Amino acid sequence: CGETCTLGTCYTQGCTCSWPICKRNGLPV
Repeated sequence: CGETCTLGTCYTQGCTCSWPICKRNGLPV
């Protein structure tokens, strides 16, 4: 995802807020 949910949210849909980072299906893409 690259993005981070330091706040607890993600800007990229489909990506889960795995604080601090956003992961996608278990992948920091």
